[PDB]
Amino acid sequence: ARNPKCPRIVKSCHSKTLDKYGLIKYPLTSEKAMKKIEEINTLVFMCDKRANKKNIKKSVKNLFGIECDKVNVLNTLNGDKKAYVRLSGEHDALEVANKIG
RNA sequence: AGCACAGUCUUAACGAUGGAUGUCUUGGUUCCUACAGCGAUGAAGGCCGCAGCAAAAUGCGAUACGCAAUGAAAAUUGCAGUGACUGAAUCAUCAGAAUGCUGAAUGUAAACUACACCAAUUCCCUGGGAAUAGUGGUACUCCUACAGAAAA
Ligand SMILES: [Mg+2]
Ligand SMILES: [Mg+2]
Ligand SMILES: [Mg+2]
Ligand SMILES: [Mg+2]
Ligand SMILES: [Mg+2]
Ligand SMILES: [Mg+2]
Ligand SMILES: [Mg+2]
Ligand SMILES: [Mg+2]
Ligand SMILES: [Mg+2]
Repeated sequence: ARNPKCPRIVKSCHSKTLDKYGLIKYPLTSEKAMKKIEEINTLVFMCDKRANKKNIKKSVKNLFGIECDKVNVLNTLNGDKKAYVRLSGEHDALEVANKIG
């Protein structure tokens, strides 16, 4: 195995990878997204292209205290991802929507 | 209220169409003078992004029409905003910090954001306390050391 006298390259700056901010941008408030809130218990978010399904689940949980059981994804033509997030039964989508806007 | 035949051709006066002429020039062209390469510490070129409202060109790189520092030094604007009674609003300089995916492109591939193996990795206080599937390495040829094994 390698036993260098010293590493070739050493970084010392703050991390450059995407964290929870920059991985979720903002909720989408179109007239199709407002309908999902009441009769489907679903919220819609716009996300960075490089996000996974698991990434979005974790980031939404850490940002808004949201428990979810299903995420669906689609890449749009403006360079963004759209996420349809089903909220678990204990959560009511209306109160979560009111808590943030 | 009345009087000129119509067409065709000629000449004056006033207009239409068109963009010559004259004047202008932050642009070309030639000559003279000085200096001179960049790259595995990742170049030239290509793609993708960045502004409160933002298409092109110009400028920048997840700190993204700009940060820090140094010299000047009150304004900058379409609206909204931001600034002193001078590290602040703006201009210049530019040495610190930062610098996406690629490309000789170098783990294996490529009208794929496809697939491997090895080491888990990165922070904060001063041995604790946290976070994260995230980070780095692995082409070919060659030189100097070294390591053991093999033949003789
Ligand atoms: Mg699909
Ligand atoms: Mg006649
Ligand atoms: Mg040379
Ligand atoms: Mg590029
Ligand atoms: Mg000072
Ligand atoms: Mg100053
Ligand atoms: Mg490769
Ligand atoms: Mg194929
Ligand atoms: Mg060869």
